[PDB]
Amino acid sequence: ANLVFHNKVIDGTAIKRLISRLIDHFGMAYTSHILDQVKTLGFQQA
Amino acid sequence: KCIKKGQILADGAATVGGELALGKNVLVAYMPWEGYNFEDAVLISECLVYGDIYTSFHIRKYE
Repeated sequence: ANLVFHNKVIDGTAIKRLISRLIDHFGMAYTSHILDQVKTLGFQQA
Repeated sequence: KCIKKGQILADGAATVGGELALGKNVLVAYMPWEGYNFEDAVLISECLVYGDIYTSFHIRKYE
C-alpha cells in the first residue's frame, strides 16, 4: 500500500484529513476497518 | 452516658455521628483506561462489589 510516511505529529485536523483521503482512495469498507484499528491504537496509547 | 437536652441519641440512614453521610471515600485515579472511561463512563474494581461498599437497601410495598 502506497501510504505516505508521516513523521511529525497527528492532531485532530490531520487525522480528519487522512480519513477523507483514505475514503476517497480505498473506499468505505476499507476505511471502516482502518478506523477500528486506529481507534484501538489511540485508546491503547492514551 | 449522660445526655443534655437536644443531643444526639441514634444515627439514622445516611447519617454518622450527627453528620450527613451520603457516600463513601474510595481510592481514585484520574487517567484514561482503554476507553472504558470514555466521556462519563467509570471503571471500578470488584472490591467495591464484594466489599459491599455501595450496597443499599430498597423496600418496595405492594398493595
